[PDB]
Amino acid sequence: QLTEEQIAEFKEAFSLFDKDGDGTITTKELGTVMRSLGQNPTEAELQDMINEVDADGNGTIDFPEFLTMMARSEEEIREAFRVFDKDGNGYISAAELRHVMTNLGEKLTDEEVDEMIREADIDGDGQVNYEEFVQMMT
Amino acid sequence: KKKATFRAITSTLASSFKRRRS
Ligand SMILES: [Ca+2]
Ligand SMILES: [Ca+2]
Ligand SMILES: [Ca+2]
Ligand SMILES: [Ca+2]
Repeated sequence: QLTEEQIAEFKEAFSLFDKDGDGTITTKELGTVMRSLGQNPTEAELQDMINEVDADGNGTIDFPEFLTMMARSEEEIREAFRVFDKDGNGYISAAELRHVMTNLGEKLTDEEVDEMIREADIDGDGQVNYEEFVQMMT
Repeated sequence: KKKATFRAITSTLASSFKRRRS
């Protein structure tokens, strides 16, 4: 299920999306995030993404809506894996993850990053391969 | 950190791809 440490972690994850700290994620904020991860959703796509997680229909995502979403195919996971595996070599390194997190406006110690890698890593080689990435999601 | 951040970014990416048009 769901620990207070995880709720804490999802609460800081939400802050990566909620750029202005006003407590909601707007279509504009989501667009910014998505472009920082190399994507280019239209205005209507961003509204679609918002409206799917927007439980109360108010046009923005609050933390309870975000947390709910987080409580919970081939191509989407592969597509996401390629966002992190910047050099295409099949392995997410700590430095590739560092880079992704810095693009999202998040300066992390080399230790924090290594724990993220460590938690996803299954075989212990210090990197995240595609099969390990698939498992993390599921 | 751990999987929650990693998963959060990953799940939003999934959203992108599951929601595209033409
Ligand atoms: Ca906001
Ligand atoms: Ca809402
Ligand atoms: Ca790589
Ligand atoms: Ca590994």
